[PDB]
Amino acid sequence: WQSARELLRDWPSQRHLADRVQPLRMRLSELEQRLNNQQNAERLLSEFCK
Amino acid sequence: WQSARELLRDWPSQRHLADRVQPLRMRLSELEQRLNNQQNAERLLSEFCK
Amino acid sequence: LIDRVEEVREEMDEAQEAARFLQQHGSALTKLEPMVAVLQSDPQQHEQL
Repeated sequence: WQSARELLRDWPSQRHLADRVQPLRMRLSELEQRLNNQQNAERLLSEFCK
Repeated sequence: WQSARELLRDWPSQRHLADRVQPLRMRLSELEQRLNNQQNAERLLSEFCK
Repeated sequence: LIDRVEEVREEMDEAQEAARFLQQHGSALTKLEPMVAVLQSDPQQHEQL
């Protein structure tokens, strides 16, 4: 009974957090471009400074 | 009975998403600063076009 | 042209209202959850039952 109650308490949260996938895909794509530009700037800085 | 069940269905979701206010605050701060930079670049682009 | 600052602000409104409602009725909801089943049985209806 307690495990069934705990499972039915988890189910609401499981659905709401599973819905977070698409918003995070756009965040991942944007953050990936940011890292690319950080590495381009660091590389270009290092080559010019050399 | 049905209204109590519906409340006990919604309340766990309310508790689960209430903690996201701070993650949303930092998300909106970065996103609005990004939109200011987008607006600045659009203005400077449109200014140079002519 | 993402314009998602409005969506994030709607998520904040819903989340701040959820937090405000949690502060307003958390004690009532926690006292209701251990004996919700009683609501299916009303004193006069128990005789008709």
